[PDB]
Amino acid sequence: ICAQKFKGLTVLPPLLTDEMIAQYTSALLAGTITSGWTFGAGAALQIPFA
Amino acid sequence: AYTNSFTRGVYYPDKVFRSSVLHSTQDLFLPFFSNVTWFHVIDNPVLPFNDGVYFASIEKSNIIRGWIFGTTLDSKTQSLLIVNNATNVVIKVCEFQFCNDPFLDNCTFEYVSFKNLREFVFKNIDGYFKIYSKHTPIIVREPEDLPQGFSALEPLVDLPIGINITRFQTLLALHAAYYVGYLQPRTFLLKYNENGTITDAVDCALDPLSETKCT
Amino acid sequence: DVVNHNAQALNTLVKQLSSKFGAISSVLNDIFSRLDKVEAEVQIDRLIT
Amino acid sequence: LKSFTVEKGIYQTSNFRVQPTESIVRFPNITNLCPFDEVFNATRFASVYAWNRKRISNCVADYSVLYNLAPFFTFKCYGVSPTKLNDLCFTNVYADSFVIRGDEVRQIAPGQTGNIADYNYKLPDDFTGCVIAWNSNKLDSKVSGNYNYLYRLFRKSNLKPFERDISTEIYQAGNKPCNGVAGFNCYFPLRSYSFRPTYGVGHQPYRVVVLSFELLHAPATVCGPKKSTNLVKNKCVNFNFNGLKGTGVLTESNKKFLPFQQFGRDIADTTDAVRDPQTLEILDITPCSFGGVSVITP
Amino acid sequence: IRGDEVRQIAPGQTGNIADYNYKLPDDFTGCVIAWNSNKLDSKVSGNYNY
Ligand SMILES: *[C@@H]1O[C@H](CO)[C@@H](O[C@@H]2O[C@H](CO)[C@@H](O)[C@H](O)[C@H]2NC(C)=O)[C@H](O)[C@H]1NC(C)=O
Ligand SMILES: *[C@@H]1O[C@H](CO)[C@@H](O)[C@H](O)[C@H]1NC(C)=O
Ligand SMILES: *[C@@H]1O[C@H](CO)[C@@H](O)[C@H](O)[C@H]1NC(C)=O
Ligand SMILES: *[C@@H]1O[C@H](CO)[C@@H](O)[C@H](O)[C@H]1NC(C)=O
Ligand SMILES: *[C@@H]1O[C@H](CO)[C@@H](O)[C@H](O)[C@H]1NC(C)=O
Ligand SMILES: *[C@@H]1O[C@H](CO)[C@@H](O)[C@H](O)[C@H]1NC(C)=O
Repeated sequence: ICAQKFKGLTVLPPLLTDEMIAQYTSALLAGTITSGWTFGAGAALQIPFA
Repeated sequence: AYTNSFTRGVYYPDKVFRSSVLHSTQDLFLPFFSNVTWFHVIDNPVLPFNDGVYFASIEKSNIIRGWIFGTTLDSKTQSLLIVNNATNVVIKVCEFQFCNDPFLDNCTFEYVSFKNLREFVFKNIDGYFKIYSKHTPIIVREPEDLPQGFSALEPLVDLPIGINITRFQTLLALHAAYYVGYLQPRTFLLKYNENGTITDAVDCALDPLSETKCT
Repeated sequence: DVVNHNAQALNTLVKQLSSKFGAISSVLNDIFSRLDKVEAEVQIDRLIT
Repeated sequence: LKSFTVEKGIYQTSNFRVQPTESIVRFPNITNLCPFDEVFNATRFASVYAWNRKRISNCVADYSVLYNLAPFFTFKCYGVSPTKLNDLCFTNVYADSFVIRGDEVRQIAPGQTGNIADYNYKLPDDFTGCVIAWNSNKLDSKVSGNYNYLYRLFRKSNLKPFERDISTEIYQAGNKPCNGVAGFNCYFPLRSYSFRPTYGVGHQPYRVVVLSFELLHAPATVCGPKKSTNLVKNKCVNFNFNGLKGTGVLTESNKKFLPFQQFGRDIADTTDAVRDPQTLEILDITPCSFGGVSVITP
Repeated sequence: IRGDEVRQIAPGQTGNIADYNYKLPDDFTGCVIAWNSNKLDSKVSGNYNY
């Protein structure tokens, strides 16, 4: 990495970090479990999982 | 008498420090598992030089003192003579045979400067005689066969003699065995470690597995 | 493979500098120190291209 | 952006680089002027098969004296530039000083073909050096010819480069055996041109000196006249190590160099570690500090 | 010009002539014409005017 860094070759960091990606996936999975298909169409509507 | 060459014949092709790298080179190397001639000191026949000689000597009393090179070797043309008497190294290009010493065996350039295994590579390229040397303490139970292992030969001597050399002959101390192998133009893959020492080499012209390794 | 395709490409792009591209050397400081500018531009145009 | 109005966002601009502060020149401390007088200003120049290879090492080769030398004029060079010849360091220099016919002076060059270039003195194709010639008709040409210089017009094979052949035995020019007896198709090999001042300018004798350099990754013994400065570490400086120029930071390193090794190379085959020629110390070369610059604007 | 120093009359050249009395630029676009002086300048027992 340092040998290619000395040659003008660099790597920019991503805008979204892994914590923010995990927060997105946690929000999606929590909304899916607690509301089903409703939070993809509008406001999340609670419903029992059975 | 013949025996196996094993993985010997690896020398540094350049004087550049490289560390932790697989470097591919193309030079006159000794091929892996080639078939080296074995002589035992009782025996110094005249041998052809080809394009290079790997000379290995297993000794403890230093019976071999040097070599004589040349084409005709009968005071008709140039003849390189290298003698070491454990004090000074004498390198001459004199045409005279001069086979007189305490031990039984024009000058345009003169240069004065079983527990032991001495490995040498002699090659004559573009009028330059290159001598590569290595010495190691190894104890072997039988000197009938060449010892198995890997060794790197550091460059020692470069001479601008410019002499056509086709035959050579070793010299003995009289009042211990040696092996002769011939070099071939080969592509090699050398592994420079953290120390910069060539710890392993792959001959690209040995088998399809090593050809795949080189590609 | 997404990791390796970028790592191998960067390693190859580093390894392209050792190519001479028909010039006498791959070191531009060596070319400038060992030649005049008139043929040094000719030797260095190949490396640049 | 090549515009006078700039929209909002982040725009990448030109990079920043730390410029060098000082300049370091470091050469080995050889203080002996090089004996070019023994090669050029010699009273007698040897023959072709008197292959006198003068070895030059541990010199300070000032080429201005050779350039302003009275007899020798032509200064042809292959591989190096003559104006740069006072700025480089060579491991060893080899000089060959002969007298040759002026017709075959053009044969003293790589890739040439002729009697001289085949059987007398052949240069390799990768020859990096210089050829110097003077029309020696005023001195090396005598009345009724000078027979000290010998030429072998016929031989078994061409010579390999930088080799000599002083054998005086009779070569069988024809297919018939000769048995060491001179005669038809059994001529003496070493003939002569017998240079005279009355000859034509093409056939006049010429004193030629060929200087062959050795530009390797080896310790240097011959160096041009240049004054070495002090060593500055841990600072972005320009440097000149034995004719190797660069710009960077020289740091102390723990690299275990072999005693025959001088320079170190990385994966990209650039110089990464050098050996200081005065005091045997290993120095790592790091490029100076840099990076990208971005402009965040509304 | 001294005949050995005539070869300095070119861009990018060093020597006494180019360093101390007459230097050509590196962007030079023109012509150089050389003719042997012989009897015109070099005379018996030398000429001191150069
Ligand atoms: C170096 O010596 C060898 C040995 O004599 C030369 O090989 C001979 O070359 C001639 C010329 O064609 C042949 O007729 C012979 O058959 C070759 N072999 C022998 C054993 O004589 C070789 O040419 C020499 N090389 C140089 C550059 O002089
Ligand atoms: C070497 O050659 C001999 C024949 O002279 C043969 O018997 C022997 O097997 C060969 N050894 C190798 C390793 O090829
Ligand atoms: C070895 O040879 C050199 C050169 O001939 C000579 O000076 C020296 O005395 C010799 N040493 C012995 C121990 O014979
Ligand atoms: C030594 O070289 C010269 C070269 O001119 C030659 O005449 C002489 O015969 C050579 N010596 C011997 C013993 O052959
Ligand atoms: C060489 O190897 C030894 C042990 O393997 C190590 O201590 C030393 O630092 C190495 N030299 C280098 C990396 O220059
Ligand atoms: C000259 O170089 C030698 C080589 O090691 C060194 O020991 C010595 O100190 C140097 N002398 C000066 C004055 O730099």
